[PDB]
Amino acid sequence: AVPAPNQQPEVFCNQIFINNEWHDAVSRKTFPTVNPSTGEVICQVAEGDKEDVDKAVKAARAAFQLGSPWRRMDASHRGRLLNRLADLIERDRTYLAALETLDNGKPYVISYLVDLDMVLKCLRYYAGWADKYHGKTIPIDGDFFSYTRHEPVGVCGQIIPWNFPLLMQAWKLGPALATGNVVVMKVAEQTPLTALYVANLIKEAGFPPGVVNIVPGFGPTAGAAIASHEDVDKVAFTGSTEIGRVIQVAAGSSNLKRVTLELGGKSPNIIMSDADMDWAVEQAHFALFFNQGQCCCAGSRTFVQEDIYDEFVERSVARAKSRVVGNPFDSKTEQGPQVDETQFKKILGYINTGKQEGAKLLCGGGIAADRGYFIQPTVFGDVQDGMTIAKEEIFGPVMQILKFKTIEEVVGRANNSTYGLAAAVFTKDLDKANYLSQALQAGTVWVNCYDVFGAQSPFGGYKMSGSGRELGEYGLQAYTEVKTVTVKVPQKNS
Amino acid sequence: AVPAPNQQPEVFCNQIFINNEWHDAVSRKTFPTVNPSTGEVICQVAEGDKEDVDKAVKAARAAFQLGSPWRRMDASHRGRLLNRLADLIERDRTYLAALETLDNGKPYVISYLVDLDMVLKCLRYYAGWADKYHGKTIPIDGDFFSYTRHEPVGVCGQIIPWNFPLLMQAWKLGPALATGNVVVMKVAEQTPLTALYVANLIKEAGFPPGVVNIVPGFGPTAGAAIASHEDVDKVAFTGSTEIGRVIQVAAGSSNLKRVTLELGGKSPNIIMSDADMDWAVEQAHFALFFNQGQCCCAGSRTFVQEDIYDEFVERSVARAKSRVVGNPFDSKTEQGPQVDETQFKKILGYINTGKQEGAKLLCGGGIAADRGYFIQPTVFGDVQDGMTIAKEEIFGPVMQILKFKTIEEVVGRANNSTYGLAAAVFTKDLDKANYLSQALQAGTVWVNCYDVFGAQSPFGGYKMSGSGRELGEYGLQAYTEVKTVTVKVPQKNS
Amino acid sequence: AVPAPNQQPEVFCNQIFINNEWHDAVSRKTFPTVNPSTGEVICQVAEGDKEDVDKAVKAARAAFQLGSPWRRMDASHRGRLLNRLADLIERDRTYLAALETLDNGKPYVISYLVDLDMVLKCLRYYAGWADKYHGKTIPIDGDFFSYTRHEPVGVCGQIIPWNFPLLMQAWKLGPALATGNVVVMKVAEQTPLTALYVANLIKEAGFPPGVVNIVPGFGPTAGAAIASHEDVDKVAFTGSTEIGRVIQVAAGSSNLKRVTLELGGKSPNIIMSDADMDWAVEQAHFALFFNQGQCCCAGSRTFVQEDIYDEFVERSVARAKSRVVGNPFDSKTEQGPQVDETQFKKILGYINTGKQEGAKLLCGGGIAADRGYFIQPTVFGDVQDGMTIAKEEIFGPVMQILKFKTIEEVVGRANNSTYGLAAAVFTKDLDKANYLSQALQAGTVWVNCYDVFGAQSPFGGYKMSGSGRELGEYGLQAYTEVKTVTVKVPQKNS
Amino acid sequence: AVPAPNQQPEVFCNQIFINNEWHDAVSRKTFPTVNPSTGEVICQVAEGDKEDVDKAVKAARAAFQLGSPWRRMDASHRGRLLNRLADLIERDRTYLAALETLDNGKPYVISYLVDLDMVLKCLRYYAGWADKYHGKTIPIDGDFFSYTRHEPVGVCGQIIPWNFPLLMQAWKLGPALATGNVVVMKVAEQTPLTALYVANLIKEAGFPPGVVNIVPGFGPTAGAAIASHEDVDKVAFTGSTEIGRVIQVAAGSSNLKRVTLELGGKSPNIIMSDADMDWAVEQAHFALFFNQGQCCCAGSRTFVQEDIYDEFVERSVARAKSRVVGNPFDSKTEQGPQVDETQFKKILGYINTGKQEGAKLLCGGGIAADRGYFIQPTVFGDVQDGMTIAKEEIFGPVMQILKFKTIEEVVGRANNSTYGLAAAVFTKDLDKANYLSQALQAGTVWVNCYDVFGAQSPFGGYKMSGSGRELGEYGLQAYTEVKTVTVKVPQKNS
Ligand code: NA
Ligand code: NA
Ligand code: NA
Repeated sequence: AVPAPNQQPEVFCNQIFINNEWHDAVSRKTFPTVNPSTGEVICQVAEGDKEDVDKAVKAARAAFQLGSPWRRMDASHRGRLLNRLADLIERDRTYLAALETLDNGKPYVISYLVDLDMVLKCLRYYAGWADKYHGKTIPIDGDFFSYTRHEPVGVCGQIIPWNFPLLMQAWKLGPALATGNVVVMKVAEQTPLTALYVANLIKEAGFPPGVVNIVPGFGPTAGAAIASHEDVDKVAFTGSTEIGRVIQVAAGSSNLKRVTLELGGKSPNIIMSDADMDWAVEQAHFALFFNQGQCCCAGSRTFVQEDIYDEFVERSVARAKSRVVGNPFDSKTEQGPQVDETQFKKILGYINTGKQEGAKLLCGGGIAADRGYFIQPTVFGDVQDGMTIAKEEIFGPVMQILKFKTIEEVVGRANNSTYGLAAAVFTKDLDKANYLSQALQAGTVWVNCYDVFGAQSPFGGYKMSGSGRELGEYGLQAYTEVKTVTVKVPQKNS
Repeated sequence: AVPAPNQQPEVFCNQIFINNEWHDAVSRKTFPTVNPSTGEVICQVAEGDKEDVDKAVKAARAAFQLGSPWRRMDASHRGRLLNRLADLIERDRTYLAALETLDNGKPYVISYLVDLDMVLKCLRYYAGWADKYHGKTIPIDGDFFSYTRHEPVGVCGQIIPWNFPLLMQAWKLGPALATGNVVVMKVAEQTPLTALYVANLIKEAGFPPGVVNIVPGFGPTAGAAIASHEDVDKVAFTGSTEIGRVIQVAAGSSNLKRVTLELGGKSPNIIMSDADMDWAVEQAHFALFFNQGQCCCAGSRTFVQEDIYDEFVERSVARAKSRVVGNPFDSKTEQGPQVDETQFKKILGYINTGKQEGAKLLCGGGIAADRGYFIQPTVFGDVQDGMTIAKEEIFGPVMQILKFKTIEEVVGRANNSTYGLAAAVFTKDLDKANYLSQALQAGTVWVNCYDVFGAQSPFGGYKMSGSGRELGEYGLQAYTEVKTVTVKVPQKNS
Repeated sequence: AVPAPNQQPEVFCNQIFINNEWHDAVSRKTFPTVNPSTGEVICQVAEGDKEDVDKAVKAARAAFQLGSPWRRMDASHRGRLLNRLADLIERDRTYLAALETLDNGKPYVISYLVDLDMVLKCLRYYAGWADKYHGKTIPIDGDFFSYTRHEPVGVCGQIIPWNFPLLMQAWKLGPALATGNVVVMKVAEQTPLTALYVANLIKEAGFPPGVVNIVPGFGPTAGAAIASHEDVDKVAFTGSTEIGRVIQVAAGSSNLKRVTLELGGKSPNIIMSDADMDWAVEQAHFALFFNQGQCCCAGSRTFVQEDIYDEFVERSVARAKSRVVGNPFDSKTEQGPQVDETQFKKILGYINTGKQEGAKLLCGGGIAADRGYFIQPTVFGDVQDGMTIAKEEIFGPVMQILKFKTIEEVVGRANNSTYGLAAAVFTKDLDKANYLSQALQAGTVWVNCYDVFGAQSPFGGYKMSGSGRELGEYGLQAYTEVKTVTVKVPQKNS
Repeated sequence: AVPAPNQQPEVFCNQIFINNEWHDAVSRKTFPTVNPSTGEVICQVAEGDKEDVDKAVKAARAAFQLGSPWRRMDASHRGRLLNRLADLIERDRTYLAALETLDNGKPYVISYLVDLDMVLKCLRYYAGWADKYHGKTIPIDGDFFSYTRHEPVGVCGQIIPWNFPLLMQAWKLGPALATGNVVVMKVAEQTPLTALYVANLIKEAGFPPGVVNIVPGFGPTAGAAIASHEDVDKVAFTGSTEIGRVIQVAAGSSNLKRVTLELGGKSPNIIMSDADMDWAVEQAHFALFFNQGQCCCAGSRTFVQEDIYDEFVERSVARAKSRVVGNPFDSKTEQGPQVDETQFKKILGYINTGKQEGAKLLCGGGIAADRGYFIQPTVFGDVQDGMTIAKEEIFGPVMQILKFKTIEEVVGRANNSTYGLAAAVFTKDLDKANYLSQALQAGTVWVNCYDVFGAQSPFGGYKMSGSGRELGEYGLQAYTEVKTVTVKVPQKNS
């Protein structure tokens, strides 16, 4: 069941959120957000900058003072508030899914059944951690009692991208709030609207003022101001590898804030000759084309063993040609537009690059519609490792298929990347599966599946794909500051 | 390489060990221990009874008093003492290997390369845990600081069997001493000698008196005295399922001491049609015949898929016929005698029942020598689930081969047992391996291997094969008593 | 802040609950449950016996079959169901609190603000554990991949007492359900009604049939049938130390089911001369008198340092003389009746013994009303260690005050008990608090507080006060069966 | 007992250590290391630069290749190698203690009994972790088996300071080697010799070539080359806050390597009026003066409650005047020289600054010898928060005493610092201890003690004092890269 969408949802929230209230930018500036299916302006949104970030950081710091409501609140009650926020997002699920589709472009059926479902599951998962992330009592040498407190890291700056706007918001707020931190969040200028509506729900859930503050605006202004802020304790950034470097340098040049990064990839999807062909073709299609190709972990190097290459490619081209591109509010649509004009042009540039460098264009390759930013599902065959389209993240509906012979060969080729976000293996053989999952240098390895995210299992990069992990128990580590307390006692005994 | 044995090692320790000193039994009684290869008496051993156990418990209780050297010792220093014990065992490795073979019957090459290596690894593993099994600091509601102390459970009665005398001693002492407990250990009357020599090494290593006390004697006397003792806090028993019942009843009927049990099995070893045949045949042979068949977790129901049954049986019979039975000090010997007359007779009884009930005797079936408790490697084919030899633990060199058709069928048959210690699956297929390891109701499931013990991984029974786990971090749980301390504080903050 | 009670709440559920349906007993027998405030029968309740337990166990076993809805359910969804159950209990809170008071006797204000609050908090806490109790991946020696699965123990028999009927139900259901077990629960004949209403809510919440079955009935019949059942995998019993023995013997005598026990106490509450006097007096009052004295962990030996003894006693008597005993539906009432006539007589017997043995009766000592089971708050002074009232659990409103001189003396006297459920220390001094919390042989030590329970912190006995722990992460341990899977791999690498 | 030192120990190792071999610098340059007790050159040491770092990184990367001896080694065997290294250090303890004193200046008795004891304890502690840092099996939604592998982060650059040369080496090597990483270590130019001798012992112990590589040289050359290297996966730096910034920027500007930092402090030691005076005076002296004042966590703001100020100061000055400064090989010597002329001058600079800004010079204040870098124990009274000597890390034998009135005052003044490495509280009151340990913003809070390091408890800074933790289980986190493996299965069951 998917409820019929409101195809022109009303916008209620379009300002800066600080201390549970809505503010214009100090400059009074606004910027337009565009509906990528039509190329039309949806509305204007407050354009936050350094001075607005400063206000937000001050508010968050005040909310974090010893003795404040948020610091004194029982950990279990932090869990109750996360569960209440999830209930309110569920109340407003049909609205939020439609607004997500309007601002981002992804199909409404997918916003509804996938993104919003995952948001609810992420928040509810982290609600349960709030009162369970224990410190330790430690049997130190000597006449002492030693223990650790797991305290919050403090004021957390969180910068999120446009590809999964609500889900990325949840992946950040869940662990940070479960562990009693306070947040200054910068949302993507391409997709600010759904995160701002969720701020209304944060207020309605009962979170104290200043615990979550959201500043819409641009990267070099608002994002940079968070990264360089002298009173932000920790930054978590999801976005390009290039900007990740900018964030880590900003941290080191300012106050030595702690940093985690979730960046791009060029993830390999390895199809052994003993794979289930029908399932491997469908899953390789999903692995690449999911979310208009705008997935950090997209399976954008599809390695296929030579004895099954021709058949796999024939089936993959047929499936790409059948993929329905169109109005994301139409239930038949499998692929909406790309998020914006900038991305649209970049993907057209990468398609031309693949043609220029001699990849075999097997289908697509062009613009799919007049209005908006729609690109045909595009498949390149006989891709070679030295090709730019085999090295660089394209972030669009452009599939690369490579041929290989041996399992030893494919490990080396899959690992010969400065990225390392994810990888997958399709095989029926126990030993091939264990060989490859061990050898692949990637933060997640899927076996006979792809893009299986669970709030319970961590996700993040090796190499230039990131540092730190999100989701799972691991997602709490970056949000905790550990204090050892070591007390002299009269006589220690076991 | 294996250093040459002394085939007639001198015995230095044959008394009751209490407070790091050697005692005759109060009664002055002694019992003989016999070399099963010859049937001849090795020496007399002090025959401990209730009054000797009471002496040992009082010594243990004194060593456990708050403020004692053992209670005040740094946890890291307990680790140092376990490491020193291991080094002394390593120094005396050839002696202990030869003594183990003399008293138990197992081949000297195996005592040396397997049993003594596993002992060293177990003690060294647990030495590492001594100062790492942390309690918790807990974010309880209200204005409180709450934490747990992991304290020792106290005076631990440990009753160990004769099949792996040194290794079982180490599996019990490692976790108990790492966590700061004190021990009263009852060793098997068939194989008391190696454990008593290790007590001498415990003294040499510098453990405080009373921390380990060892009482040789019989079960209905010394074992029962431990199980019913009013000042023993915890009992751990490895032995038959039948005597396990006696232990749990004695705990309930005395002081509600905590109980863990490692009991018998009738473990299924499932060979799918896609298994590597050479490896599956060799591993199924090992699985059944290891240690003269005297292993809790022996793979004593070998289920073989019907398409490979005839070949598997032919190869298995050839391998059993080649198995060399002989003097356990001869380097060529694969199989020594059974441990004693009682076992010898029980096994010959089971072989008779297998013949009577219409299982197909394919090789062996009788005594293997005119002196010593030696039994021919015996294989029965066409075994059916209702046969005595398919249901009861035989604990000797008697293999059962059963035919099956489907994966669903074999799960039901494998699980239709009141035992659940171990199981194994041989297959190349990822999904079959995952299906079966999930579905089998056993404490350990091996995939494409058997009898792979590691000090790092827990072991123990489902159903009537026992309760609790030994080895790994889990092996510490039963040796810990948890104390919560909850302290009023002026104002709790995150 | 308390809604007015319905003082004559209607009873909707009074039968056996199996497969989400209501059943008469096979015998068609019923038993009365009485309102202890009046001595009058509230209603009849189905009298479950062995045959009813057998129906319940079969239903639970079917629900636990591999591939069943409950076995296949996502762990996170078990959490959702526990949260839904909590929401339903919250919807029905005013009703449940009144029904609890009617059947048990405790003041409605306390049923509402304490028992129901704790129930909600326990279930919501364990909802969060459902998808977080991870097994391990383990770096075993050799070319292997080794891991553990945390599986459910299976069919869990749960026997709960009458003192906190709803809370004890929650303490048992929360961890068992979080970990995917199925339950056969026997509730106390004195207080069956609220647990049966909760069963209706379990159905309403969506739990699959057979996952929770409740058999009301007597101990020697229904409870013994559970303890001895050949297809119950685990039993958890809360009640007297005497019946705890019977349970452990039944487990040993039947199928070696796993056992945990929460039993009685005679917990010491130690007041040092440097304690805050007013806080100590009020907390010592609470420690003993809470819940009509019907608390496992009641502070029933109040040790008071000699320098403050007279003042402490004078203040303690003033408070006992002014504690209001009355209709539990009246908001002024601090103390309701005892649960039944048996307990009423037993407590009066203990008061008689206290006087005969030479303790100083300082107030109370007799019946408090002409109908219902009301006893005057009673304080004995100059109590000595060897007196019956200093040794045996009274379980009523009878306070023992003992004088001591030194901290070393009081440790020894406090620990000279076969009980060890809880203890407390009142002092301003850091070293005295740490000295005593370490030295006291009790499962919970409170410092400057008493009866502080939190779902996050474990609770249970040393010595003959029980084995195992409830609440916290520890509360999951007894509901988990650990399986090791060890898989041959081509080549293990770090 | 302390063995007689060789007061002029010979030097055997003074080159670059790569692949278990000794190399001159590619440039053939050497630099002098000086004995700070005399100002004289001990020997020349190879002057490693970028080319030498590149050689060491390539060696480490090769040793880390899948299938290498170090990658394939059992985790338990990594533990055995750490234990062997510890045994070799213990063999050579008298030598290494004297060499440490020669090159660093600290008293031989302290090198022997404190530094070397702690080195052995750190290595032995981490040996025990090698096979115990488990990944997880995770109950993800859907028909999947999901688990994590804890893999090594890879090639680890480790840059260590001169204050505790051997102990800082052990703090770095223990966790890195326990978890399977490989190391390129840069040692301080002031104190390279003991670390290079330990490299000989690493070879002797049997670590594969390339697993530990050590490059002596300068910071702007060798250190920077490590921080900026494109194939170093992780850097750990201990040193000044200033250079920490440099390291973090290099990581961001190069390859996004993971960073941890242990930086300086200005740690507050708070003496409440109810402290034990004699203990507080002795411990405040140790807190400041230990190791010639050259300790990251030195108690360099001694806050003393006004009611005990005059007495505490009188006793502190008497203790400082009694402190014996001299030849660190003489058994009576409590304080040796400062490490080098640069530090000697900088500390004298701060003393002058203190006198000029109006702190009261109570004793000391100048040079203590005319040869070698010896400074008188110096105590300033009536210090105020805004003074340079109250704000900047002096890293010498210069004590600051500040007066305060209230507990809220002292918390706020202690926390008004951009440092937060450590703090201490001296009080007999339970509530004051708990109030302060919670409220102080520091990575370690000691109560009634100071400088209590245990390999079991983590250490690290808040704020500008660092990020990440060393020691304990926490010290392994920065050395682990987490991989999630998520496998499709036929039917997931609990
Ligand atoms: Na948009
Ligand atoms: Na024998
Ligand atoms: Na030097």
